[PDB]
Amino acid sequence: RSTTLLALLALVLLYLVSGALVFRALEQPHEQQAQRELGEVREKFLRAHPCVSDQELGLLIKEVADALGGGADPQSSHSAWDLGSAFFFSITIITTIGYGNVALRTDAGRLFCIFYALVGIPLFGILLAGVGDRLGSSLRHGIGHIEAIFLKWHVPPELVRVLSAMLFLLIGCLLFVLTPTFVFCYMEDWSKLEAIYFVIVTLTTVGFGDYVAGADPRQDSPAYQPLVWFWILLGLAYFASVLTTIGNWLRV
Amino acid sequence: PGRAMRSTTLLALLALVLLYLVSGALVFRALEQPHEQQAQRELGEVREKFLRAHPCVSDQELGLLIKEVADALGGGADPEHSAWDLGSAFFFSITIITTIGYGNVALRTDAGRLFCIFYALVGIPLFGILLAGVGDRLGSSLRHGIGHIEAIFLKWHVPPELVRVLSAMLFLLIGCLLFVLTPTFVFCYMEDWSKLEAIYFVIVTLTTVGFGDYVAGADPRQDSPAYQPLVWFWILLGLAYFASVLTTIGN
Ligand SMILES: [K+]
Ligand SMILES: [K+]
Ligand SMILES: [K+]
Ligand SMILES: [K+]
Ligand SMILES: [K+]
Ligand SMILES: [K+]
Repeated sequence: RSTTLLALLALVLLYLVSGALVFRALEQPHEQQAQRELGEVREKFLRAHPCVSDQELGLLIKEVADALGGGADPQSSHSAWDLGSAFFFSITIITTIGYGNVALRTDAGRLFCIFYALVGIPLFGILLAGVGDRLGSSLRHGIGHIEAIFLKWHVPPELVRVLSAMLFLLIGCLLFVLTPTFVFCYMEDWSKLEAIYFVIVTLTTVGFGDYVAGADPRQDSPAYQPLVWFWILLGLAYFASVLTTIGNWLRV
Repeated sequence: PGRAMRSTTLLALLALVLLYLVSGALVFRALEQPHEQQAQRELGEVREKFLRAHPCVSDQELGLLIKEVADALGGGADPEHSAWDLGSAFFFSITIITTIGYGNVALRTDAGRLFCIFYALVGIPLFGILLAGVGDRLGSSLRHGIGHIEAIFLKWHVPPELVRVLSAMLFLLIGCLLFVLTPTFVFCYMEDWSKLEAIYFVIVTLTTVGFGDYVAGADPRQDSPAYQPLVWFWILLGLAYFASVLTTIGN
């Protein structure tokens, strides 16, 4: 369809512009303030210390950031490539989340990562779609036990459908969105919004990598990080099905 | 047209994926553990690199400097070009709907993070439908293509049935040339990346993994005509091509 295609494309283009302009209005003043803040501290350390060069001060500013990206001294002797984070990094590939919090450096690892991605993602894509309704229909199966008693006095079976369909969406969005946010606030000390901001960026596989729920499982997290990707696997599989079940319902 | 099949096939795949993620991790371990992180012991040794080269600065003064710049870098400081100009903000929007999400430029405003959530919840399905539109219209290009596969291609010692599997190889290749090999040769000469690093970028970009370690649109010089516009066009058309080919192969 020549008309329907361009009607959406132009709608997307205007949507891309409008999103950027709102993003510009929300982030530009915070950036300008931070740069002038760096502009102020740059002066006083050059003022108080004439022996320090204007460049030598800047080389430090780089070496502080350019080295510790990516590490901080405001993470006790943890390795960036232990069996856990490597297992995390592998999952970020096939899930296409790709946090990028840990960066590849070896060229040999980059080549293997390419072929790891080309084979892995379709392999996970089947499993994710596989478990999707495999878990989904298994959970809509349990809905039926309710619908039995939920069908007596003045109860229409036609409405029993929607009183379990939205409920299936409810407790699923409850178990896989509200619950992890309530957990991540009490495990990673993120704010109530920062947890929702993480889960949404995680489940949408945008994977900004600014927030990561599995940097390092303390020293007594019994299965926290294992529970993290377990939340990712079942969380993606569930919400992928929700994004498609609503996709066929939207075919109007 | 859906197979349940998972009563026994799922566990065969799930356990395969588990062993695949493990094998991928243990190989990733040996490939990156020797180089490892740059954390901690880099700030600590550049700290003493400063104390020795500059006597007039006390340890207490330098310590505050690091926290003063860390608070600055935690807002959008750039060591020696805005990070949220109309170009990069447009770039940042695309990274959302395309689910690539480099994260090279991070959200810091709490108000921006909320708006981004709804922008993702709505934007991705919107781009998701449009991407299908450049697969259905490309389907007409394929219907026009099936006329080509019957003629010429099977006249040699080449079977007509495998011609379907061999003529599509050319349609795959010329697109794999136009959207994979072509940008890599460009990015090596525009972003000065090595011959491998460009391929590392393209594959990660198109697969929407988006590690963000490499970005072919940080800032388009000052004389680049439409380089950055060419970049999302490479993505928007690049995502569209593989979207069609992977649905076309969906026989
Ligand atoms: K995807
Ligand atoms: K990403
Ligand atoms: K993705
Ligand atoms: K940063
Ligand atoms: K991603
Ligand atoms: K990322």
